[PDB]
Amino acid sequence: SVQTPIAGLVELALSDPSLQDVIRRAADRPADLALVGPASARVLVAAALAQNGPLLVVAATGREADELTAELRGVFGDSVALFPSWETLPHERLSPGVETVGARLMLLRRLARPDDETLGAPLRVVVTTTRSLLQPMAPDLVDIEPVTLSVGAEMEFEDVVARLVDLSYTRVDMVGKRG
Amino acid sequence: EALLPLLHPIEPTTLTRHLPEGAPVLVCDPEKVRTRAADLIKTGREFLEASWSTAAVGGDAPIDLEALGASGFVTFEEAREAAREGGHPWWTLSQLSDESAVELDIRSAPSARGSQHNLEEIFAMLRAHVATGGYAAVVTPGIGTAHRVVEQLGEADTAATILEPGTAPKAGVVGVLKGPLCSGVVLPGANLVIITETDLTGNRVT
Amino acid sequence: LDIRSAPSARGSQHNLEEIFAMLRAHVATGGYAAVVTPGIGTAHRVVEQLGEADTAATILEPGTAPKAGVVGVLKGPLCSGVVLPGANLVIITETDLTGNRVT
Amino acid sequence: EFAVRGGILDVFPPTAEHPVRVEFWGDEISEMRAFAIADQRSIPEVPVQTVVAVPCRELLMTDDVRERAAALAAEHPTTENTVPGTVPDMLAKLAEGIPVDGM
Amino acid sequence: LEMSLAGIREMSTILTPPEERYPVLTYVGPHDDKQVAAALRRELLRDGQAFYIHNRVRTIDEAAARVRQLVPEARVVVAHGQMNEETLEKTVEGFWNREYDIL
Amino acid sequence: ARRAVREIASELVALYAKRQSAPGHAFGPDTPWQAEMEDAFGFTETIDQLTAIQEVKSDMEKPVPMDRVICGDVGYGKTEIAVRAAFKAVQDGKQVAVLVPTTLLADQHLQTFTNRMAGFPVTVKGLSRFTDPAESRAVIEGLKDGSVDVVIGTHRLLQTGVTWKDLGLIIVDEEQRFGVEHKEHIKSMRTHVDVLTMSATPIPRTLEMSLAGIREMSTILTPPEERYPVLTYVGPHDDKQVAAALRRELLRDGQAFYIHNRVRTIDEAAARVRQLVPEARVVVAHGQMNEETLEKTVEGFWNREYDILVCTTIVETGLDISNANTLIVERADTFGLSQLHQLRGRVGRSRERGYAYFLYPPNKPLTETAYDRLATIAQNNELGAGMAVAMKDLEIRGAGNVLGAEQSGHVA
Ligand SMILES: Nc1ncnc2c1ncn2[C@@H]1O[C@H](COP(=O)(O)OP(=O)(O)O)[C@@H](O)[C@H]1O
Repeated sequence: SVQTPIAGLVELALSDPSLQDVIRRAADRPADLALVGPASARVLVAAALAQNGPLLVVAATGREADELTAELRGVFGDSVALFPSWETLPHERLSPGVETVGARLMLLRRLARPDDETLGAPLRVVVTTTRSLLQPMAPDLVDIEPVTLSVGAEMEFEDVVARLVDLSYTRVDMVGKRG
Repeated sequence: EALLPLLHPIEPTTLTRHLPEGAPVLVCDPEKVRTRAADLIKTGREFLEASWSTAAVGGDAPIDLEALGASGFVTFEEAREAAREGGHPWWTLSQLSDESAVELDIRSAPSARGSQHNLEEIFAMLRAHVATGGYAAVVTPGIGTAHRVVEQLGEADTAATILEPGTAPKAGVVGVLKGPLCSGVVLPGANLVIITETDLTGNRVT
Repeated sequence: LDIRSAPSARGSQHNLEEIFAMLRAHVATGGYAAVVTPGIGTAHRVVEQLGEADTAATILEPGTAPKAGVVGVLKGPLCSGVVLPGANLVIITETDLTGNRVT
Repeated sequence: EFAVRGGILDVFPPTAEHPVRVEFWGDEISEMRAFAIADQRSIPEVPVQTVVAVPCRELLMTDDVRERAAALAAEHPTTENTVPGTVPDMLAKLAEGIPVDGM
Repeated sequence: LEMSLAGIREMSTILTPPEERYPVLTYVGPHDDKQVAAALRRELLRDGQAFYIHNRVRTIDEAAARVRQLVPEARVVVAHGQMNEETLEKTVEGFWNREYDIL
Repeated sequence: ARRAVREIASELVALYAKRQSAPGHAFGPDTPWQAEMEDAFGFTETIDQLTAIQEVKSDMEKPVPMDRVICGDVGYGKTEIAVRAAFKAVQDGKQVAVLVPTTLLADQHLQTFTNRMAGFPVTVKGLSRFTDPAESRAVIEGLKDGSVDVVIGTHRLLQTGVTWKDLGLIIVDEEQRFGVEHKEHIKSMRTHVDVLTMSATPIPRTLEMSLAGIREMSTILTPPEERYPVLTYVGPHDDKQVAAALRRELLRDGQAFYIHNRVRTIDEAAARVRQLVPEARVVVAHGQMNEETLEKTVEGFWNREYDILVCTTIVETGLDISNANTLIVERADTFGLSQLHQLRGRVGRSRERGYAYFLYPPNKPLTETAYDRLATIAQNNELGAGMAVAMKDLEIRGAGNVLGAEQSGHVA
């Protein structure tokens, strides 16, 4: 397809019997599975495990998460997504980027509701960094109901503006930035 | 949010809980992930003690830094234990070799960085590979950059076809493709050889 | 000059097997292959590795030239190897195979 | 370094592996043998050929350098309370002819 | 002015970013030494550098001294207008070549 | 005194006899892997080292539990004997431990044990002060199941909560620096299992053959590679010379010891160092810090995070930073001959040439004994002027580390 340009090439790469051996070994869910290979093989091995179902992939730094995330976008499209890391520390007196927070909560809701097509395709590979892997989070964040806006929906206006106000949306007289 | 364990006191949960049940966790380069993780714990420690020091907070009772330790970074061992206790296997992929490891039959593509003789040796490597009947493919993130590689392939005793997106190469001809790939891969088990233009010019074009 | 540097297997044993494979192909053609190891007690180890990689190896007599058709493990002072295709010669150092410098 | 004893001169040239002891008789060397630093006893299994004791500093201690070391030594005399590492001591010992550090 | 002076001079304007460049996170508040130390160390953790601005030129050296007291692992240097261009330009050449850590 | 020494000899010979009649599983000859591990050595074994390995292997093979010392200078290669003996004990199925006084040595010996014993199914693990309590409480301490074949650890291995499963060999390094309680602990372990100690301080040979029956000690005097002497400069404290020397040592990406024993002013002293070399990462270290901060700072200096370490003599003499090969002794007149020699020895051990700067203050007239002393070390000489006279002092505390008595009352 047009979204995944190198899907067939990764299919041909997965014809290799060692990757197939990784499929067979990962099928019965072993406790320990240690794999050794070059860096360029990451996208392959990930795409290997994705053959058995969804999975999380933790890269070292954020740059590796972006690189591998794009490489996996070349094979899965919108099915693979990235869980970005905070720009600040959990107890630093600075809020992280509104776009990073939005991507985090949006990915968490996409994981919670894979069938909701308005959020995107169901998730296959979720790539992140060590930061977002370790840094915990409140479990009630996915329950926060977002504001769904579609042409033709029946919503009263004051409920919409009040709901956005409750979602930490800054009310201005002229939209310039996100949030 | 820095005051979240004191404003919204709910026992936090890790990221691995939100994953679908049974979804494995693949940690790439586990040692760099480990050391870096330690560095995050040290840094968050420092920012917690600094931004919320009783000398700088205020006049009455302090903020109970131990209470704010809950949302702090979770150590590597605890993240592995919670991920395993949630039904998510903790699998690793390292670059350093190990005797007790499933060493994949996968090797990196030859990078001709800083050598046009090695570059012609890469074109000729693809030439000998496709003369044997092997699968060769060139992944180029640039839109239209694949055509120049095609011309140089038909020019240097090779066959190049702009493979349509989402397709695998056929034997005998090199299949130049557009897509996102940083470094190439050589798989002799699948008779496949994938070269990126990063390997040809030594340039990362994300 | 028509001289190319040696392939340095970083330590990933697939690169090691690949290097021993290109040595096997070079000596199958008829070219000269030499593995120079400055360390004492590491030449026999390279002979064993080549035997596991199915390659004919020989610890060369000090001062000789590698015989055509057999890889010659040699004990001599070298840092990094050199590939001379004009002389049909491939010299690979122990340093390139193990990533360590013997002083 | 070198040590002087009755009819026996011990000397350690800067280029020789083992220090050499030479036995003089009259006006010519009677014997030569290399010894060990530890026990100060001779090593007979090391054959000693002609040894060439080259200088140990990149200079020669002539009378002219003592003269100029006395002209320069005239200024900054500091006759009393000579500091160890200063230049009155250095130039004073150069006028006295003995080699010193930093010369 | 771009439209009025278009007859004698042509002007292009690049308003579109090259990629997704993010707005910096700005924190205003009281000068806390521990916060500055933690921030500079965080910038040092990615092998980055930091600009420390101190306009008072008579205390800029003392300011850099206090900064090094806050973070000993930082390589801090000063650069101001009272310096001659020859020293300042070399200081900048060092700060660009990662010879220092905090300017 | 003659009545005060036999009390010591009693404990000595009683330990030798309790060791002689004790039941301990001897160690068989070297297995096939031992040859490959010994030949994976990067360098070349030395004759004193080969004889030492033969003696250590034989004492392990003899039914009497081993109690042997290894005497040699810092930079002569006894740690290789440690790793080879530990490997030999592993091949017979017995897990081993290595006891170090400071955590830095636990990390250094940990990395050497990793590199020398890599490629074999041998999990090495260490328990320092900075090992997180998760891995510590779980992996390291919980390794009474044969999970660890060799553990490098600090004094935390001597608390009550520890327990071993078939402890086969104990390796002690710098036994003098341990605490008294820890010392009696290790001596309590001596009778039950094989021990093997390493020492950088020499002993008088008269004591070596005087106490040869109770405790065998092997000496290494063959240098593994010619460690050329450091270049010493005695002189007045000039800032330009200090800065120039520090920048030269920084050129080869090296590190330097700056010594300012007056703790009260050490901070200010370091500041003045930063006045001379602004691009230098300068840190302080002294015994008044709690060990949790001090060992972290010294760790940062060993991990090349800092370039110049201002410290006191207590801290400097006891570190093995191979990358540090330049020494600055401010107020060199205040130090004794022995202390100056110890300070100097801690630099210039690796393949790099070391430099030392003994500086006296120029604002006050130097004393007569400082003039004489500084003159002895000035012309660098191994003669009987004092290098040997102050070498005996280096052997006094060595004897104190060998025998149980510390009191110098009967000696004086
Ligand atoms: N035979 C040798 N030749 C040269 N260097 C050696 C030799 N053996 C060990 N070394 C080096 O010297 C150090 C060995 O000594 P070390 O392990 O520090 O213990 P010690 O200093 O007590 O002997 C190591 O850093 C090692 O790299």
